[PDB]
Amino acid sequence: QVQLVETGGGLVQAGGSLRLSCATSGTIFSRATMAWYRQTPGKQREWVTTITTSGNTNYADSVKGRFTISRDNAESTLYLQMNSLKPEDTAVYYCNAQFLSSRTNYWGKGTQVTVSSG
Amino acid sequence: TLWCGFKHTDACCRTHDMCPDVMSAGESKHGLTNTASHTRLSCDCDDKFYDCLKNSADTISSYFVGKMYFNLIDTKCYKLEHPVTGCGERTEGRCLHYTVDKSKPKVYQWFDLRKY
Amino acid sequence: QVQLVESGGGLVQAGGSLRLSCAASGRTFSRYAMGWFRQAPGKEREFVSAISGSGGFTDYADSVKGRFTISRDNAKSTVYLRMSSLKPEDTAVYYCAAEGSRGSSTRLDARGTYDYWGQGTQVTVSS
Ligand SMILES: [Cl-]
Repeated sequence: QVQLVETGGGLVQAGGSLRLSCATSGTIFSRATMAWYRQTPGKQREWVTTITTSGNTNYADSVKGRFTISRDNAESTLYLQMNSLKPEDTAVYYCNAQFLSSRTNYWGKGTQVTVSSG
Repeated sequence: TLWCGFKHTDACCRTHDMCPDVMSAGESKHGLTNTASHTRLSCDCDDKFYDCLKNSADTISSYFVGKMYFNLIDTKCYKLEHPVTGCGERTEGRCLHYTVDKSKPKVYQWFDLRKY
Repeated sequence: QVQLVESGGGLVQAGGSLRLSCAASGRTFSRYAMGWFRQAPGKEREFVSAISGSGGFTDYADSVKGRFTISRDNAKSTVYLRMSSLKPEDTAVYYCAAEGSRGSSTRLDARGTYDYWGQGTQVTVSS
């Protein structure tokens, strides 16, 4: 089966940084279009960033210049580097693997990120 | 198959999966936002996929894949085009041919896929 | 593998009329839009008229509306351009064009909609 396991969430102070990791079944990874979504408290799941199989990227306006998506096909791992975190970034973050021709989506159960203001 | 979820049809899906310009569900790009629950692609990728399946020698697999992808309700692609003004012909719930205001600058817009 | 064969051009006096035809082989004719384009000496090629596979939708350049009529006969795999009240400015090579295989909606007056082109037929209108 397919398994998407997010890690790296936690508590951080505003202005700090976190790096999320999503390890996948290596069977599929280099073939998948990958993305991160997030669910802020009391809201629906929203798109954050996409990375194609060639490594080209796009970002939501609210995270441009602060977040970086990357993929390491050799490690079957998707990353999200989150810099300059703000309390509005508090959310459950989910990794998403997409197969374009079959329109298949796989999802991780998500990792909590809490950004305190102090 | 490995790329569509035996060889010629599989290669059509491979190339399609490497489309350079895709927009995930809920993603904003090019001044658009994909409100569907799955990824949409540039029309040129969907066009080349359609033609590749139609010309594939593995005709039975290509028929299943093409029907599945293209004949799903509400399927769309995006591309840069002059502002769309209407549909000149619709059949089976899909726009075959559209018209534009050729005098205004091109902008990214959404277009119906064709039935397979 | 498709081939387009045009005919019906010639040298006509201004005010006169001609009928161009273009027969297309190699695929199911009725599935594809057909168009006419023209290129006058020293000018860019320009759209003249087009018709959908079913015949239900037609489009014309502004400079030929009301004078030219496009039609098609899917049983003969042929598209026609009836050209009336011809003007000297209609002098050009006229090219038939056949819509390419596409997976999305297409615009009939865009040259990029068409993947197959005839060698053309010369229409000369003298005054
Ligand atoms: Cl779609």
